[PDB]
Amino acid sequence: DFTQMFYNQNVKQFWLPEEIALNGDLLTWKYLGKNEQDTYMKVLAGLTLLDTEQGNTGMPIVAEHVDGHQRKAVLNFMAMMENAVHAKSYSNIFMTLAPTETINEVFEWVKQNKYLQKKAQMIVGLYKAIQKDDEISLFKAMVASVYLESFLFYSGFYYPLYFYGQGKLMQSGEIINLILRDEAIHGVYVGLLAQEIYNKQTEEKKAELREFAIDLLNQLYENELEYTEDLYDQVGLSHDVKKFIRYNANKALMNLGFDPYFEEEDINPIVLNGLKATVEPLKDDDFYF
Amino acid sequence: DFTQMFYNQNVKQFWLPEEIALNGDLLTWKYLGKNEQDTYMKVLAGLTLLDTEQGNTGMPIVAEHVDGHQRKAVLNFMAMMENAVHAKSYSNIFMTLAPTETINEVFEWVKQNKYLQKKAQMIVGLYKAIQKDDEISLFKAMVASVYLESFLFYSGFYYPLYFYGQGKLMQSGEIINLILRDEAIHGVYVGLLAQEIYNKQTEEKKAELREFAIDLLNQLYENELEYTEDLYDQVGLSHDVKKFIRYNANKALMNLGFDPYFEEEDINPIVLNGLKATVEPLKDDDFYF
Amino acid sequence: VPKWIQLNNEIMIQKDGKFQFDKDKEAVHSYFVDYINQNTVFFHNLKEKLDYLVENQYYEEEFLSLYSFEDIKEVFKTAYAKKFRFPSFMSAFKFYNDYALKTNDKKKILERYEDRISIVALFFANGDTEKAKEYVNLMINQEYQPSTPTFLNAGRKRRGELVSCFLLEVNDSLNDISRAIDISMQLSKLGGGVSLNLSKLRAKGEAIKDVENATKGVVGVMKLLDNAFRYADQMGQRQGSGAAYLNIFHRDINDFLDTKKISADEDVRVKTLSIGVVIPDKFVELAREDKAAYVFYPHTIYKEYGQHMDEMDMNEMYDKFVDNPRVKKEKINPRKLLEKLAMLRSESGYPYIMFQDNVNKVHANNHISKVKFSNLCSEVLQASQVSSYTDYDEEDEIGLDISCNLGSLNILNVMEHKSIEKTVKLATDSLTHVSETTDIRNAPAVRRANKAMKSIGLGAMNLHGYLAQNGIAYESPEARDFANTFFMMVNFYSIQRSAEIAKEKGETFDQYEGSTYATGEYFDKYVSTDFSPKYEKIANLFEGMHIPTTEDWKKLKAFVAEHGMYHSYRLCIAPTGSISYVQSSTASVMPIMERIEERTYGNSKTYYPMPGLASNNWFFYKEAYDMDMFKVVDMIATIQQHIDQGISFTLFLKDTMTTRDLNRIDLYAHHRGIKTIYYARTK
Amino acid sequence: VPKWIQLNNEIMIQKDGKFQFDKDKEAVHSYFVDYINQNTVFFHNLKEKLDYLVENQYYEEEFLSLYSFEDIKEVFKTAYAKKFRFPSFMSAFKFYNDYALKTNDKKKILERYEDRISIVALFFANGDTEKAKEYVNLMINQEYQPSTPTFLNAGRKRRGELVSCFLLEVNDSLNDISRAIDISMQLSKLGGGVSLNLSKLRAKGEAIKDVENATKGVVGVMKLLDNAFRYADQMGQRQGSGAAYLNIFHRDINDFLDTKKISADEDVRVKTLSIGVVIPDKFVELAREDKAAYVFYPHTIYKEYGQHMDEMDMNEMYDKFVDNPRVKKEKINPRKLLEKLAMLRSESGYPYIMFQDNVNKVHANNHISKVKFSNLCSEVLQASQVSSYTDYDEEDEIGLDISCNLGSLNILNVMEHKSIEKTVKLATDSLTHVSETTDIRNAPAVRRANKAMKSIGLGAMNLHGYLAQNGIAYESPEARDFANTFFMMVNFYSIQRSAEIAKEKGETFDQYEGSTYATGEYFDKYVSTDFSPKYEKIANLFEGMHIPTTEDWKKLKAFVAEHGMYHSYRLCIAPTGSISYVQSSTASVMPIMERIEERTYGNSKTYYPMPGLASNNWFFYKEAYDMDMFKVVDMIATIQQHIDQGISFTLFLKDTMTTRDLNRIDLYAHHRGIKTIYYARTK
Ligand SMILES: Cc1cn([C@H]2C[C@H](O)[C@@H](COP(=O)(O)OP(=O)(O)OP(=O)(O)O)O2)c(=O)[nH]c1=O
Ligand SMILES: Nc1nc2c(ncn2[C@H]2C[C@H](O)[C@@H](COP(=O)(O)OP(=O)(O)O)O2)c(=O)[nH]1
Ligand SMILES: Nc1nc2c(ncn2[C@H]2C[C@H](O)[C@@H](COP(=O)(O)OP(=O)(O)O)O2)c(=O)[nH]1
Ligand SMILES: [Mg+2]
Ligand SMILES: [Mg+2]
Ligand SMILES: [Mn+2]
Ligand SMILES: [Mn+2]
Ligand SMILES: [Mn+2]
Ligand SMILES: [Mn+2]
Repeated sequence: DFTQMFYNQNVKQFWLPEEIALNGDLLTWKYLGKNEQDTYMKVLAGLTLLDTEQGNTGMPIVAEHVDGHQRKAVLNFMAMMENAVHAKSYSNIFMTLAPTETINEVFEWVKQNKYLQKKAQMIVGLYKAIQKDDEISLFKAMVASVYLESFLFYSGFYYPLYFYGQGKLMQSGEIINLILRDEAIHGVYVGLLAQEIYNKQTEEKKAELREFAIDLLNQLYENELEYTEDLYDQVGLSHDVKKFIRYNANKALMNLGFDPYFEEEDINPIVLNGLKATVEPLKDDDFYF
Repeated sequence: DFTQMFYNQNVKQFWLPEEIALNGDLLTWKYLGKNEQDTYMKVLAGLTLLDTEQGNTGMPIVAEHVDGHQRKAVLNFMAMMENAVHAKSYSNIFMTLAPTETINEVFEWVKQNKYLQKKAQMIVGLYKAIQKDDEISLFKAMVASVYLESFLFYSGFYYPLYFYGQGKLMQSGEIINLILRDEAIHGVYVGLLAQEIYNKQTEEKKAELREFAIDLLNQLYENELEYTEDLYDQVGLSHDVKKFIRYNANKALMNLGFDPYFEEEDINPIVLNGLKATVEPLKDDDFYF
Repeated sequence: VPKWIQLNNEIMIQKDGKFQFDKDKEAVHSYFVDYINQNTVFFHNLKEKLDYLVENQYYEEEFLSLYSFEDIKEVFKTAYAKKFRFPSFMSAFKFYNDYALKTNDKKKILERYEDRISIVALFFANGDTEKAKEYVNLMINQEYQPSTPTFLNAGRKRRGELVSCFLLEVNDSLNDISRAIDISMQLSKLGGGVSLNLSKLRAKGEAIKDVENATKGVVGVMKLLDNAFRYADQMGQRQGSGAAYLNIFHRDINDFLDTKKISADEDVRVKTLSIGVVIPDKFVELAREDKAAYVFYPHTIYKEYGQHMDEMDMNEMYDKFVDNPRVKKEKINPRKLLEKLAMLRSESGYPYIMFQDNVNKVHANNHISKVKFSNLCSEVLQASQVSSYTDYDEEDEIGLDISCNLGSLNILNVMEHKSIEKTVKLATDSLTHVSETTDIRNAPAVRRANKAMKSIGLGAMNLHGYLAQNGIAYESPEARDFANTFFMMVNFYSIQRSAEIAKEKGETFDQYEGSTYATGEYFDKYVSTDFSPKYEKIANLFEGMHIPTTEDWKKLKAFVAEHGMYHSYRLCIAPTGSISYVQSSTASVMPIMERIEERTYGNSKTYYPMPGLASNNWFFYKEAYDMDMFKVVDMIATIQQHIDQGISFTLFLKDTMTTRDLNRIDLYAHHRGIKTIYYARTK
Repeated sequence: VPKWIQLNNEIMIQKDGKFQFDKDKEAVHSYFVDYINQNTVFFHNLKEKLDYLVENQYYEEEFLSLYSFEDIKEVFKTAYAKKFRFPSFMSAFKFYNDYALKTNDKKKILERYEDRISIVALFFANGDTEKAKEYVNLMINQEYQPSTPTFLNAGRKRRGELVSCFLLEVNDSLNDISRAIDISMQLSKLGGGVSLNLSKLRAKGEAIKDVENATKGVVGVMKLLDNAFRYADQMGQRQGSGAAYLNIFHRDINDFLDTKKISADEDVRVKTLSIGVVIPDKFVELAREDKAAYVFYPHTIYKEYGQHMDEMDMNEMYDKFVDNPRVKKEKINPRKLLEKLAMLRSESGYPYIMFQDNVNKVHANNHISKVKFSNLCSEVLQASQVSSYTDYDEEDEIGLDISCNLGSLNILNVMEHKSIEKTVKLATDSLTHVSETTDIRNAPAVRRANKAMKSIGLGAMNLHGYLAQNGIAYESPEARDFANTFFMMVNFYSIQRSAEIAKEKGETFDQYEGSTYATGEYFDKYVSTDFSPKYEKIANLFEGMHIPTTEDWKKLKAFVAEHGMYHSYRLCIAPTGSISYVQSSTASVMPIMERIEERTYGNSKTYYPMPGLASNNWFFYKEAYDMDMFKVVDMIATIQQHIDQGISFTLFLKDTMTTRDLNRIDLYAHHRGIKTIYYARTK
């Protein structure tokens, strides 16, 4: 009942980072403190890693196991967006704002950062555990994918949105909003596929799947807290970002058909402001008048 | 040396089925004989069936085994074009020209056809034989992929190009020309990835891979001749189609860095009408000797 | 925002359900009293003004030296005595932006409308004070409008040529192709539009001195000409405009047409070169019978017969070419070629269509040559003889390359003044003077044909404006009746003026004695058929103005037979693009495209209602896209029968109509005697 | 797979750890016996063959009629008396695929090597039987090789011109630009490469007769010339090749260089137009001191001084240009321009570098003009005068456009025969004959300069082959010693033969009296310095051959003063691309690129070891890329001091070499007196 409308929405949302000129951010970037620039680079690098794996691994593997040519076409399109559009856009931002050495250093930093490695290990592990014709392993990977789309990106998205909302780094911010618009529909779509599998189960099996989903969310959440503190303490925003990730965790649960898990909190209003002619053959009678 | 350049060319060639209005083809379709309509339907179904294998298996399997983030992104983009763009385009052409019952029957016929099946299963067999961390099996699959993209499609493309060059079925011919333009670049790109593997091999292993490629080409070519007579004798075109197959076989070989196998031949004119080392500054004392 | 363009935008603000058309009068009044009078350089007396303009290289001293300053003062008084006022903001804006003389830094305004008209009149009269006053009266009444080159450059020192349409015949040689490129760049440098006939050039795959498949065809010459026109672009303000013409029976016709396809490659497509296709009646007959047509290799025909293919009659030699084994031919489908033409015109507006037998069955100078191609505006239809440009050490055989001076009668103002005869004769005199004072010293064939043929083009505009302001629909039979009578009278008085000029100067145009004027065959339909209006409504429009009868035409025929004709060609109806605003007239004899025309100049948006548009004649100003193209073809064919050259005939197509409808319009135009079809404009 | 192709492929099959070099003799023997003798048309007698060739439009009856048939028979006897054998398969293959006369359907072979040599000799002698026999002995011994145009076309009815290098000056006018395009197409039609000097053309954004900022610059002319060369593609046989030269102080130099970037826009990029940059010593001095330099608008300089910017000495005029407020200029960084040049040469091999002051400090005809640019191969360095092509009616002012006739001595065969003097003098006679018999009817300046200057180019080849076959490293000081002595002897005997021809004909070249030959300034370094070999090994190479001494040079100076000099220019070392295979020689004076040449012809791959390559001399055949480019510069500068024109100097670079390394090579070439740099070839 939904794939065709998602197909149409995904293809109509198609974009490339080159559509957005980035040289306009040069001055507001220059004006940020060293702490702010550091957090910003690292935040986008963490996002780049997530999209790299979502494009290389997550979306293609889910596409492989989901039945139906139209469902596969949507998932293939989403996969392309992840690595050919989203992951690449971050390099466009980096290449504009930062010198090569700072770019090299931040990519080295992703490799050695323990929270980013842990979250990649956990998510990709679940993708690679999918067994052919085994719907339960597929469900588990789809939960992981929804958590990546609708929860994990948001510790990263906070900062570009926070600046956009203050009228700073607005070209980079425009790119990020386009990425976010895509991930929102990706999270809903994968959520609907996960619910399909969940709804086939016995009540006993469903109870176990909810346990899996909640245990996984809590494990990812605890890691994300440490990641958030590590990045945001130097810019004074860790508590604010934490409220934002809890907000989005609830959206991820809802995408999976589950009740919200965290209590509602006031999000920084700045971040909320951050959001041919037809050919007809000649007849014989056409030559006489 | 080449992936970013191909990335650029691929994304700038992006298109959607909806861009070409198909209904005006009915004004020339109605004037074709039964044999012409039959051949066109059968050719179209042949292309559709082969392209589906490439979208569901060929491109995604190669993307899975190739190392490199940028290569995986380009390959993902190509897989997207197969599943999201090409497949919808073929379906659109069919739905415009034939009623539902006729489409189902043509696909039943072509699905049972000996020559279409022989080539489809030969290609799919090589994709299924790729082994993790074995570059030889990957190379063999890449050869199969290049043969599909740059050679096997062309016994089929001939007919729409033949009409397109005569002013008949111009809307569907425009679509086919866009598809063909994508398959050409797909073949060239996968060809470069195959040459990379080939160049890492010993001289004895190279000679062995050359023998594999020529042997495979021979098997496919002999089946193409039979496929061609089966479809085109009823419309009197087989002689010229055979010249077009050999010409495209030579292009496929050149994509794989191999010499042409067949002597140069002229092609039907109607179908033709259808078709930095390192910058270093001068630091003084270089002007004195 | 400027006050005048703010007032001009109040036209679209609908008050009481009607457009505020009177705002344009306020718009032009504000435009003048806030920009023009402020930016106008004013001198104490006209003597100081003329001395300032001559000394600072603005005017030419030679033409002003033929009059005593009292005579120049009298001419300027005659211009200013009319107290001409522009009726709309667009008229004055276009004049003071395109034709009014400005200082060397483009800062202030030196010429008013009266000053420009007086200078043009003194240039035309060539020393005659009374003739200068007559020209002043003619132009200040806006009965006659000299073309953009003449009106813009008459009497200016640093000026281009007064002729902007040139037609070149290219012979089948590398020397002739190089000379064609050189002459095209020279004429584009002068500001003129250049048309080239590429039919004599041998097709792709022909031999160049016994080595076969050596010739690149007409498309290589097309690329050469396209880059030559891109190079000679005159600062790029008006980039070099060229046209190429190919006979439909040329083998390269499909490649010639493929240069305009949207999917054309950069190594084939030409961008600055318009294309026209010359279609003999043989091709239309072959397509009508659905027979198999043949395109021919021109060099084989030239080798076999000693003449170029386009110099021969295809309706009598096509079968001989097909049956000749030594002639090389390629099989084509004529109906497929027609459909390709229609598709190309739908998608790009190209090619121009010339119906060769429609041009030549009424052509008066077939003894000199048949008309083989048209100009860039697709309305000049004159005999041409190809030149033979030889090696550097050898003498060149100079042929006849076409060029005519353009000028338009304002049908509304001519009919209001009841002055068809006087306007036609004075315009003929002015065009004759422009022809006599033109000397192109880098195009030998253009110069020779200008001296020999003495061809002029006297067009008309404001036909639709006059009809709509007189309660006549453009498609109505009464409109065609008026056009018939009006253009018969224009032809009569142009022939009379040409004969009088020949009698006075004692000379006719070269090879006049072989023309149909000399034999008297030209006057057959004029001495046999009466062209008086058939409707009482139209007959009252000509009340107070004598309409020549059959007896008058017999007397004129005797006069021409006894004195000859000075001009080989006299009448051609050009598009008249930008001078139509200045004259407050509809463009040419074609129907209007928009009732209120919206344009953006710089960062300012302004609207131009059609001249005389109101609520009492809103529906008589029917847009060209909403009317039947068959009735427009009927109107143009009615006018064409009195015009010796062609008419720039634009086809106005809706999006709904297919290529079959465009082909039907083309075939009906060919059936009705249409000589050329200019553009396929789609809305 | 052909038997000879298999045998040639067995060279790479290593037997006993060595290449089977002897298989190429088997390969050529099999090639002949199986293909050539089968496909060679044989006639009962030479008379029948000659009659068939003249009557079937293969030969020219004019030059053959100059001899009785007995003399022609004896000439053919002399050619076949040598029993010449091609040493390698590639020599015979290249001759019988490029130069041997074939039937009109290109199926059989009419001419053997001996027949071609006999016909060329009979054409050279122009009626002298003993002279024809001398030419036969010279060419069958392969001591002298006429250039590809001369060797291929001499004595052929359907032949191109015997000259293929032309140098045109383009004046700053539309007439001159159109004439340049015409002449370029006419010369490319003849099959010759055309070089155009664009330095006189005014830059982009210059005024055209009071209309400022109207000129498209040299890039519009570049596009015109590129399309002209693409159209004039030698009857679709070989792609039209042309070169454009611009002074580095021209304002459009950066636009000129941007036409060769890989990222160049399609409206800027030129495909078939090679580019060369002319660099005066002033630019190198400015870059050396890192002072910011100025590029000048040429038309401002012409208006201020009445002379073209490239007609003046930039060393004295640069400060005056900079300090002149009426001369327009923009600041540039000369070091950045040098780095851009090096980057462009690394990426695409362009531009050619011509060191203007290196050429003109030793130029013997500076009174006629300075050398402003070079040819398409960067070795022709002669004085030129720009032509003033006026309007069609006016008379043109014809200048001097460079075109010299090419010939190559085989250094190995000349050295082994001990015939430097005889080969040089006979080659001079043959080049003189080719110069006299050349008449070009569509390039008036080229024809005038050919008649007046009588300039020839006598090159040399097989330098590396001769050195490696004699156990001398190319970079060794002994190699430079041999080059010094050999080319001093070549210059001595070419000057002696030119003075002898002047004495015989009683005429010198035009404006000889102002040359350094007339004043004796040319002979200063020859009457002051001894150029005998400084090494015993090199002095042994010249045993049995009189090396000219200081007294001999004084006698030659007196002889030239008494009798004059017939040729303004005599020696230029062309690349000698395809004739090197036929002669079994290394190309020009350049070192070999590869020891064994791997090439694919048709569907079969071929192997060509360098001539004389073996196990003993394997490491003397050092590849050019493995060489030190500084030592190659030293060798070419040693040769350049005895060559009056330039030498085609290709830079052979490794992939590891940076932009700084290429710039260092260019600056050392400039320091060492190198006149031109041809190509930057990267491995
Ligand atoms: C020289 C040349 C000619 N052409 C074409 C254009 C001309 O229309 C046509 C005639 O060239 P010509 O200049 O007339 O060549 P030609 O006189 O030597 O050959 P012929 O005896 O046949 O007259 O050849 C090319 O297409 N490319 C070329 O390079
Ligand atoms: N004074 C003046 N007259 C101009 C100018 N441009 C055109 N004219 C026209 C207006 C008159 O019709 C005519 C004579 O003007 P004038 O020389 O002032 O004469 P007058 O008013 O003393 O008779 O010249 C102009 O710049 N100044
Ligand atoms: N017979 C013959 N001789 C040829 C041909 N092409 C070149 N030649 C050369 C070989 C000899 O050197 C020379 C004379 O040959 P000939 O006419 O057979 O002479 P002869 O030996 O009968 O006196 O011409 C050729 O085709 N036939
Ligand atoms: Mg000719
Ligand atoms: Mg000039
Ligand atoms: Mn993403
Ligand atoms: Mn996503
Ligand atoms: Mn596909
Ligand atoms: Mn594909």
